[PDB]
Amino acid sequence: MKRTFQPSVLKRNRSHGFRARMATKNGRQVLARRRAKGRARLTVSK
Amino acid sequence: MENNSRTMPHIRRTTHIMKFAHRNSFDFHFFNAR
Amino acid sequence: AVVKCKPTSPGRRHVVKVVNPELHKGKPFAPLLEKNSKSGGRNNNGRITTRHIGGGHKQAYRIVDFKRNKDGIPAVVERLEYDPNRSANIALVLYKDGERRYILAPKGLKAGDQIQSGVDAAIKPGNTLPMRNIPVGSTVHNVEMKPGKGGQLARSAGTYVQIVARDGAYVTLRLRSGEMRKVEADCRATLGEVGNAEHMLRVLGKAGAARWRGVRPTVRGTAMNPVDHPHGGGEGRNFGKHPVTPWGVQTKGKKTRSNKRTDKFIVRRRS
RNA sequence: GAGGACCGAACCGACUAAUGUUGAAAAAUUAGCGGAUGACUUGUGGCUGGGGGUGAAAGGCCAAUCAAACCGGGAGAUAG
RNA sequence: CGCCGGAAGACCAAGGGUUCCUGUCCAACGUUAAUCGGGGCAGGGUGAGUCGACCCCUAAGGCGAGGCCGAAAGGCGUAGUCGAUGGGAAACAGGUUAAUAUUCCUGUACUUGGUGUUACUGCGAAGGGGGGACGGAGAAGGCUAUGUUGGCCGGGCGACGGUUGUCCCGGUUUAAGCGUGUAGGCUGGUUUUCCAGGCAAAUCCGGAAAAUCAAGGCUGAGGCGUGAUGACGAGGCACUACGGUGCUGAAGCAACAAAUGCCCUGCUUCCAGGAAAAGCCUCUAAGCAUCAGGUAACAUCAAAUCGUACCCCAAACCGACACAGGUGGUCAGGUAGAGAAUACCAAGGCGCUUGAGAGAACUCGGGUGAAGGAACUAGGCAAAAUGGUGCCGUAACUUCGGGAGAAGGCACGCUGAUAUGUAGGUGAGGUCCCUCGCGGAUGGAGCUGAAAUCAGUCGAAGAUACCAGCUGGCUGCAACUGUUUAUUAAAAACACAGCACUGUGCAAACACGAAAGUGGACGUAUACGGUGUGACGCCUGCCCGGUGCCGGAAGGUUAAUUG
RNA sequence: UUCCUUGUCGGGUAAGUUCCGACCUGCACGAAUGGCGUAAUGAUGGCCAGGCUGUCUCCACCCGAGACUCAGUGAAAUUG
RNA sequence: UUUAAUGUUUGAUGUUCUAACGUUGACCCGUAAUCCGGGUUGCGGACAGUGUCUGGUGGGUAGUUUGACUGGGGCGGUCUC
RNA sequence: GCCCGUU
RNA sequence: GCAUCCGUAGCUCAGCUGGAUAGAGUACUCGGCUCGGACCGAGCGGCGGAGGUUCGAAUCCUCCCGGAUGCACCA
Ligand SMILES: NCCC[C@H](N)C(=O)O
Ligand SMILES: [K+]
Ligand SMILES: [K+]
Ligand SMILES: [K+]
Ligand SMILES: [K+]
Ligand SMILES: [K+]
Ligand SMILES: [K+]
Ligand SMILES: [K+]
Ligand SMILES: [K+]
Ligand SMILES: [K+]
Ligand SMILES: [K+]
Ligand SMILES: [K+]
Ligand SMILES: [K+]
Ligand SMILES: [K+]
Ligand SMILES: [K+]
Ligand SMILES: [K+]
Ligand SMILES: [K+]
Ligand SMILES: [K+]
Ligand SMILES: [K+]
Ligand SMILES: [K+]
Ligand SMILES: [K+]
Ligand SMILES: [K+]
Ligand SMILES: [K+]
Ligand SMILES: [K+]
Ligand SMILES: [K+]
Ligand SMILES: [K+]
Ligand SMILES: [K+]
Ligand SMILES: [K+]
Ligand SMILES: [K+]
Ligand SMILES: [K+]
Ligand SMILES: [K+]
Ligand SMILES: [K+]
Ligand SMILES: [K+]
Ligand SMILES: [Mg+2]
Ligand SMILES: [Mg+2]
Ligand SMILES: [Mg+2]
Ligand SMILES: [Mg+2]
Ligand SMILES: [Mg+2]
Ligand SMILES: [Mg+2]
Ligand SMILES: [Mg+2]
Ligand SMILES: [Mg+2]
Ligand SMILES: [Mg+2]
Ligand SMILES: [Mg+2]
Ligand SMILES: [Mg+2]
Ligand SMILES: [Mg+2]
Ligand SMILES: [Mg+2]
Ligand SMILES: [Mg+2]
Ligand SMILES: [Mg+2]
Ligand SMILES: [Mg+2]
Ligand SMILES: [Mg+2]
Ligand SMILES: [Mg+2]
Ligand SMILES: [Mg+2]
Ligand SMILES: [Mg+2]
Ligand SMILES: [Mg+2]
Ligand SMILES: [Mg+2]
Ligand SMILES: [Mg+2]
Ligand SMILES: [Mg+2]
Ligand SMILES: [Mg+2]
Ligand SMILES: [Mg+2]
Ligand SMILES: [Mg+2]
Ligand SMILES: [Mg+2]
Ligand SMILES: [Mg+2]
Ligand SMILES: [Mg+2]
Ligand SMILES: [Mg+2]
Ligand SMILES: [Mg+2]
Ligand SMILES: [Mg+2]
Ligand SMILES: [Mg+2]
Ligand SMILES: [Mg+2]
Ligand SMILES: [Mg+2]
Ligand SMILES: [Mg+2]
Ligand SMILES: [Mg+2]
Ligand SMILES: [Mg+2]
Ligand SMILES: [Mg+2]
Ligand SMILES: [Mg+2]
Ligand SMILES: [Mg+2]
Ligand SMILES: [Mg+2]
Ligand SMILES: [Mg+2]
Ligand SMILES: [Mg+2]
Ligand SMILES: [Mg+2]
Ligand SMILES: [Mg+2]
Ligand SMILES: [Mg+2]
Ligand SMILES: [Mg+2]
Ligand SMILES: [Mg+2]
Ligand SMILES: [Mg+2]
Ligand SMILES: [Mg+2]
Ligand SMILES: [Mg+2]
Ligand SMILES: [Mg+2]
Ligand SMILES: [Mg+2]
Ligand SMILES: [Mg+2]
Ligand SMILES: [Mg+2]
Ligand SMILES: [Mg+2]
Ligand SMILES: [Mg+2]
Ligand SMILES: [Mg+2]
Ligand SMILES: [Mg+2]
Ligand SMILES: [Mg+2]
Ligand SMILES: [Mg+2]
Ligand SMILES: [Mg+2]
Ligand SMILES: [Mg+2]
Ligand SMILES: [Mg+2]
Ligand SMILES: [Mg+2]
Ligand SMILES: [Mg+2]
Ligand SMILES: [Mg+2]
Ligand SMILES: [Mg+2]
Ligand SMILES: [Mg+2]
Ligand SMILES: [Mg+2]
Ligand SMILES: [Mg+2]
Ligand SMILES: [Mg+2]
Ligand SMILES: [Mg+2]
Ligand SMILES: [Mg+2]
Ligand SMILES: [Mg+2]
Ligand SMILES: [Mg+2]
Ligand SMILES: [Mg+2]
Ligand SMILES: [Mg+2]
Ligand SMILES: [Mg+2]
Ligand SMILES: [Mg+2]
Ligand SMILES: [Mg+2]
Ligand SMILES: [Mg+2]
Ligand SMILES: [Mg+2]
Ligand SMILES: [Mg+2]
Ligand SMILES: [Mg+2]
Repeated sequence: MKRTFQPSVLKRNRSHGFRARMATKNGRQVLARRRAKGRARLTVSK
Repeated sequence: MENNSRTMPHIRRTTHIMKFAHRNSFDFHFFNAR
Repeated sequence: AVVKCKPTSPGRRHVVKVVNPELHKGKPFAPLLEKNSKSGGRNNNGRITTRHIGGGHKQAYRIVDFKRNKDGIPAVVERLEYDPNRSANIALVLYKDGERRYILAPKGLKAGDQIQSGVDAAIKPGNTLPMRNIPVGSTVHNVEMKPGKGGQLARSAGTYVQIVARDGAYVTLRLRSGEMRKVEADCRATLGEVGNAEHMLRVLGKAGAARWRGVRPTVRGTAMNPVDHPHGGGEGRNFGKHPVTPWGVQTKGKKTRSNKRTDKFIVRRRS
C-alpha cells in the first residue's frame, strides 16, 4: 500500500535544505551543532 | 521506538510479533478471565 | 417568482427557488470586476477563527458604489444583474458623461429608470440625498453612519430604515432590528427599499446546496467528548449542563455588547 | 434534456465468506459487494505545530507511534 | 505448444542514477545449476535557434527597505521581490549507430533580435483603453484519425477429395511549410460634429447628435493545389564473417463506415454566476525635434548555457528482499458486442530463477451426484438458483414523482421468398441555371443496410459459450444521497435540508494573537455567531419552588482609599 | 424501555422463550436531551413463504496445487 | 435640642466649552503606495481607552487531595477512655 | 351573593 | 440478605411540652330548619405486640410482627 516516504526533490530542498536552515536562528543552530559534531553532510542538499 | 538495533536495523516497533495481544490474530475471547 | 420543484428525486422534493427573469443572462461588466479568493475561515496565523466556512463556488467581486457622491449628473439604469457576493441584486447605471457604475438595486426599479444623487435631487426611489433634505417618515436604505464614509446600514435584500425624527444636527432612525439610533443629518441615504424581498422565501432543499455556498457542517457540542466541548461526554444522551459556547461562555440569554463609546447614539435597544 | 435520478466499466471505497497468520503482504489475495455528474475523485504546489493543530465527532488522525507526537536536555527523576 | 493484448504492448512525467551497449570473468550476489545476469572488472555511449529547463509574466503563498508592534529572541506588513501546478516566438518527413536523435545526415521550412543600406514618416511611459480572459450540463451538424470492401499491381495453382476461379497471399504509404478560403460561428458599416467620464492629456475607449450606405469586417475545421520528375515501397538480383551488406524496384486509386479527436475558448440552457499579470494592439504626457525614433524592402550577423543514456504499473521508484501491495499523464487495431464489459486474436511482449517422480490420509481450489429438499445452523453462513432484447401484462399503499424491471408470460438459430438487398443512409455520371466556383436544381449508377411477415429445416436444448436482477409477505430504527473508529465496530452513531431559542448596530458579537493586526467580511439584521432539535404530516400540555440567565433600584451588608 | 415474565388472549407451525395483532397490572413511555404517524430509500435489526440447492440425512467419485520419494539449496520459535 | 445671618470654603448632580486624548470620516503631500507618518478639516471629547491598586465572578486553564481495619475489595460497622 | 333532588 | 423510616379514634393525619395531661378534619349519634341533601346547634368514639429502665412511658431501651424506601457491585 501507500507508505509514508514519497520523494520529491523540490519539497526536500524547500523543507530542510541549506537556505531553509539559514533563514531562521533555530536553523542556524542546527548547522552549528552539525559542524561541531563534525558531520560530512550538513544539510539534505544535492 | 528501538532505534539502534544491530540484529534488525530495518524495524523499530516490533511488538506486533511476539506480544500476543498485539498480533493481528489476537481475539478478545482469549481474555476471558474476567 | 417563487417556484416549487417537482419531486422527481429525494433531493428535489423540497427545493424552492426564486426566479427573476428580468436579470441579465450574460457576462458582467468587466472593468468593475476584481479577484476575490476564499479564506476557509482562516486568518494570517493560519488558524480557523470562524468555523463552518470552506468550499463553494468561485466568485468574482463586483465594485458596488456605496457612496453615491457623483452629484448633479443623471444616470439611466441599463440592466439588473446577479451578484454572488450579496443577497441583493445590483444595477448597472450609465451617467450622462459616459461613466458606468454598479449600485444596489432598489425595489420596483426597472431598466430605463432615471436616478440622480445630490442635495437638489427629487424624492423618488433610487435617488440619494442627505437626510437633512429627506422628509421625516420616509423609507430609506443604504444609510451612511459617518458623512462621506459610504452606506453601511440596510443593505440586505428586502431591508429598509425608517426616519422617525429629525431634531438638531441628528436624525433618529428606526433600524431593521427594532433599534432606535441617532445618526447625524448630513449622512446620505437612498430612497426606497432594497429589492429582492422574496430572497428569504427560498428553500435549499438538500445538504449539497449549502455546500455550494461555502457552508461546512455543524457538529453539536453534545455529540462530542468532554475534551472537545463543555457539552461533551455522557453514556448515552446526557446533557445536565447550562448551555455554553465552545469556550465556556453562556449562550441562550447572556448579553455581549460592551461598547461604552457608542452608547450615546443608541436611543432604544431592540426587544 | 433537469436530477447529491437509474443500470453499469475505468476510478474511489470496504459489507460477507474462505485462505493466509514464523504470510507473497507489520492488514493482503480470491469470489461476491457499495458509490460511480457529485456533499465526487485525482496530480502539482502552499498553509495550520503538541495542552497545540485538524476533526460530517470514532479520543479519530498529526510520517507503521497518540486520553497529549518525535528528538535532545534537567537526568544516574523517584521507586517503603 | 501455451499466456497477456484498455496490457503482462508502446511513449513519458515524478523518483532513481549508469542499471544502457560491447568484451571478459563466475569467488560472493541470484532462494537450485549457470557457460547467463540489473553481479565483478575494463572500454564505449547522451550532439538542439525551434523539445524541455533557464528566461519574460503572474496565483495560492513566502520573504520583506522604511514602517507599526513586542522583556530579549522576534511578530505583522507597505513599496518591492520571489514563487507553477497556469499565460508567453519558431520544424517537419525520410535515412542512419552495438548503444543518441524532431538534436547527426539528406530534402524542404519557420521564428525572434542586433547591425548596415535605401525609401518614407510624429516618435516617445512607471500613465489611459482594448485584448489576453476563462463555469456546469446538454444537443446537433460538418469533418479527420482510423477501419472495411472493391479496383489496381506483384506472387501462387497447393503433402489428403476438390481448387484458372464469384479462388488464395501480400502491398496499395507520403509531413511541416506555402497558396486558396469552404461547412460553421459572431457582428450592421462608413463619415462629420460635440461632451460634467477613463487621477493630467489623448486622434484611443465611453457617451450624445446627424447624414448616408445594403452591405462590410472578424473568426474558422476539413478539402484542394504545391511541397513530391522526390522519398518510401511488396518483392527480385548480387555478395556474406550466414550476423548482415550492396543494387534495382511495380501498383501507389475509389466507395462506404466512423470517433471520447478537430471546428468548439462555438451554440443552447441552468444557477451555485464561473483566476491574475505580461507578451500583443492602440492612445497620448513630460520630452526631443534636419536629432533620436517609427514603418517597409534588402543584405549580413546572432540565437548562449544546462538536460537529453536507461528503467518508469516496475527486478531499476515507495515498500529491509529480484517482495502477489502502492504509483500521475499520453496512444487505443480485428471478429462478435450497447461498450474502454467480456471471449478469442493482430502489432508487440512474455511462460512469472528449483526441478524429477509417485498418484496414501488430510488440507487448499474446483467439477458432478440416486432419493429427500433447510430436517443443518445462533442465523439458509456458504453454495445452488435468477440473469439479455422486443412485446403483452402488472396489486396494496402514496408526499402523485413513485411503488415497478413489481409479480407473471410469449417470441428468439439457420435457409429461401416478399426484395437476384426491402425501408432507410450515402451519392458518381449525364442534363439545366447562374454567382463561373470548395456554387444551386434535376437525376439516379455504385456502395451500405436494419426490422418484420410467410414458408421450410436441424438439435435434448437457438439470449446455447464468456457475459448477465432471486422473488414475494409482515415489522423495529433512521426521512432520503452522503460521513466515521488507517489495522477486530459502517450502524439505530455523525452530518443533513427544515424548525426554534439566543447573542450581535459595525471599529459587530465572536475567534487567533502580551501587542500591532488578521479572520468574521471588501458582508451590514432577508446578515453573521452560538446552542438544541432533525425531511414531511398531525402536534408540542402543566410547573419559575431549586440552579442559571434577563430586568430593577429602595433598604441591609460590603474593597482599595481617607485618618 | 416490562424486573416479575416464556404475563394473558388471538394469528402463524404437528409442535413458536423469537415474529405479527391486541389487552394495560407503564418495576422504571411521553411531547424540539421531541411525542405519535409516514410514501420512498438502507452491504441496517427481527420474522415468514415460493424457487433453489452436498447446509444436512450421509457421504461417494473425479480434476488440479501441496503433503510423500529422489537430487540441489536451506530457516524458525524453544532449550537447567 | 433647634435654626437662620454674615465672612470663608469642599462634595454631588447637571449644563455648555476645547486645548489633552480617540477617529477602522474626507482631502493634500512624502509617493509610482487601501501600510505608516506629517498637514488641513469634520465628528467625538475630558468621555472612552490604558497603567497601578482593589471587590466580585471565574473547571476557561493549572497544581493536588480524596484514611485505615476488614476471613479479597466495595457497601455496612468500627477507630479515644 | 348562593339556594340541588323528589321510584 | 443489609440499611433507614413508619404502626395513635371507623378513615386520613398532629402531638417527642425532650417522661409526668391525646387533638384535628371527616365519619357516626341526638336535636332543629324542609321529605331527603346542603345548612345550624350539641355529643360520642383510643398510642402495633412482649418484656425492661423508671416514683412514673404513647414518648426511652430490647426483641418480635406488619407496612414502605434505598442498596445487593467487580468477576
Ligand atoms: N517513518 C518510517 C520509518 C521506518 C522505520 N524503518 C521503522 O520501522 O519505523
Ligand atoms: K448538527
Ligand atoms: K455517546
Ligand atoms: K439525462
Ligand atoms: K484540486
Ligand atoms: K504534548
Ligand atoms: K517520525
Ligand atoms: K559458479
Ligand atoms: K530470493
Ligand atoms: K509550468
Ligand atoms: K501601453
Ligand atoms: K485590462
Ligand atoms: K467615440
Ligand atoms: K536522447
Ligand atoms: K507418493
Ligand atoms: K441484470
Ligand atoms: K420521525
Ligand atoms: K454502510
Ligand atoms: K459517528
Ligand atoms: K439566528
Ligand atoms: K474582507
Ligand atoms: K422553577
Ligand atoms: K427561577
Ligand atoms: K421567580
Ligand atoms: K421502562
Ligand atoms: K393452532
Ligand atoms: K398458537
Ligand atoms: K446500511
Ligand atoms: K426493514
Ligand atoms: K481632529
Ligand atoms: K475610562
Ligand atoms: K479476618
Ligand atoms: K475467605
Ligand atoms: Mg456556524
Ligand atoms: Mg444547523
Ligand atoms: Mg462519541
Ligand atoms: Mg471540560
Ligand atoms: Mg441514559
Ligand atoms: Mg446517482
Ligand atoms: Mg474510509
Ligand atoms: Mg472486503
Ligand atoms: Mg475485491
Ligand atoms: Mg445494489
Ligand atoms: Mg452504479
Ligand atoms: Mg462498482
Ligand atoms: Mg460538488
Ligand atoms: Mg499536494
Ligand atoms: Mg468513548
Ligand atoms: Mg517513526
Ligand atoms: Mg499512525
Ligand atoms: Mg501530560
Ligand atoms: Mg535533578
Ligand atoms: Mg533511573
Ligand atoms: Mg489467449
Ligand atoms: Mg554498476
Ligand atoms: Mg544489459
Ligand atoms: Mg548459486
Ligand atoms: Mg540483461
Ligand atoms: Mg553489469
Ligand atoms: Mg561492475
Ligand atoms: Mg522556455
Ligand atoms: Mg513580512
Ligand atoms: Mg535578553
Ligand atoms: Mg517575477
Ligand atoms: Mg534507445
Ligand atoms: Mg493594460
Ligand atoms: Mg487529417
Ligand atoms: Mg510482371
Ligand atoms: Mg495472377
Ligand atoms: Mg490433391
Ligand atoms: Mg504586474
Ligand atoms: Mg525500488
Ligand atoms: Mg521494493
Ligand atoms: Mg532500511
Ligand atoms: Mg525504509
Ligand atoms: Mg522472482
Ligand atoms: Mg512487484
Ligand atoms: Mg491508478
Ligand atoms: Mg478486458
Ligand atoms: Mg504477436
Ligand atoms: Mg489428489
Ligand atoms: Mg442430490
Ligand atoms: Mg446423469
Ligand atoms: Mg435428482
Ligand atoms: Mg431448524
Ligand atoms: Mg437441530
Ligand atoms: Mg449468501
Ligand atoms: Mg398483493
Ligand atoms: Mg409509475
Ligand atoms: Mg402509478
Ligand atoms: Mg420484470
Ligand atoms: Mg425454426
Ligand atoms: Mg420489536
Ligand atoms: Mg440513514
Ligand atoms: Mg448510504
Ligand atoms: Mg480499531
Ligand atoms: Mg476498524
Ligand atoms: Mg485501529
Ligand atoms: Mg470485522
Ligand atoms: Mg469493517
Ligand atoms: Mg449559528
Ligand atoms: Mg438527535
Ligand atoms: Mg442582577
Ligand atoms: Mg401465543
Ligand atoms: Mg407486539
Ligand atoms: Mg425517552
Ligand atoms: Mg425522559
Ligand atoms: Mg414542552
Ligand atoms: Mg424536553
Ligand atoms: Mg413510533
Ligand atoms: Mg516429502
Ligand atoms: Mg530434500
Ligand atoms: Mg465635550
Ligand atoms: Mg482539574
Ligand atoms: Mg508535583
Ligand atoms: Mg484497605
Ligand atoms: Mg468484606
Ligand atoms: Mg340523585
Ligand atoms: Mg315525580
Ligand atoms: Mg410494652
